[PDB]
Amino acid sequence: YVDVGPDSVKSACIEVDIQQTFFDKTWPRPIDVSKADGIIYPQGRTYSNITITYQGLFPYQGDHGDMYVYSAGHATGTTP
Amino acid sequence: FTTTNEAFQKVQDAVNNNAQALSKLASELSNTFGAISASIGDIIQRLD
Amino acid sequence: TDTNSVCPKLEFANDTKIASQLGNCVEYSLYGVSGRGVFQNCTAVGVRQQRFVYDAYQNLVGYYSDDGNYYCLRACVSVPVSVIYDKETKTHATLF
Amino acid sequence: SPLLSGTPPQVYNFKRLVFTNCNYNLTKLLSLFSVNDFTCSQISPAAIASNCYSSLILDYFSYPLSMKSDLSVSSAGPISQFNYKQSFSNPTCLILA
Amino acid sequence: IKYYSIIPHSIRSIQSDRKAWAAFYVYKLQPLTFLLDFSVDGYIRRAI
Repeated sequence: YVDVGPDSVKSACIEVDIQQTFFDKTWPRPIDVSKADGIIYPQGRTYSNITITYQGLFPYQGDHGDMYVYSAGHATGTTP
Repeated sequence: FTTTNEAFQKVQDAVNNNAQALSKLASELSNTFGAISASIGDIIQRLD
Repeated sequence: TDTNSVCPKLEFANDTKIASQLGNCVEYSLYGVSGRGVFQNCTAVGVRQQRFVYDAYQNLVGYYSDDGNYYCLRACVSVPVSVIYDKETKTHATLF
Repeated sequence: SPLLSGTPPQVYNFKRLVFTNCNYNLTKLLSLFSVNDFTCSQISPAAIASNCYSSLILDYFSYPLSMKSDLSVSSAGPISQFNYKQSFSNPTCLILA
Repeated sequence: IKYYSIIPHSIRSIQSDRKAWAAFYVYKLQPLTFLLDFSVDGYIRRAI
């Protein structure tokens, strides 16, 4: 078993506030196949100056996807 | 002689038909008929 | 089906390396790709990180060596042979 | 190194070693031990030493020479039936050393 | 792996100085046949 070092000394942990409405901002970014967004290169081999049909895991064209935002914690000048 | 000219297109089509017949033989060698590898040597080394 | 990651350990003394074997039909066993081909030097083509370079027909056309020189790869080419024969004179000639 | 260190487990409790992307020298491992019996199915025993695959699975256990017949896919013996089974579809090489 | 979740991250910045953080978009992967165009460099500039 690998060791990550000592666990946190304090049993008590920081409070969090859940406000989905604050994070509910619409910024759509649909996948564009024309710019090859989210295309995984074939790991098996490289191809040069050729156009080919390849079967692989790929995102749907025009897919907006799921958007997640990270925000600063509530603070009062010196202490969050 | 241009893409619009029908006679010029017919000359190109005859060249294309000859090229297609040659292309089929080359493509079939790459194609594998129900075998682990297209190369005969590669199957011999990996199989009893 | 297309990728064979685990391959037998093999050792190259020095002479058995792509360098100095260019222009010669040779059997090649590079990173588990086994074939008979002629090696040449061409301008680097394809992604360097993927050493194997394949055409639209899935035939290896290029390789990136440990030395860092891209090498053109072609299959060894056979010499076509035809025979000219006359039945009356029983004479024969070979056109290569 | 795990194969060459410690005590091998029983056939039912066989440990599994899986190698996906490494160069393998089967002859060097074979040289350290003495191989009384070598058998392979769906591929030549000589062929297994020098060929490439997507993955290699090795199972190491202590099995006596006397009951070698019992441990076979064809054999209906209890050790093959309950203790250990090797998949028929993928080529399998069995070595007793 | 049958399930995944996103772990929320909060930056304890001073109230006076804060930095906006770029949103990240997650797109599911499905087996698909894609026409891929490869450049001389070998990167896929465009796909269909």
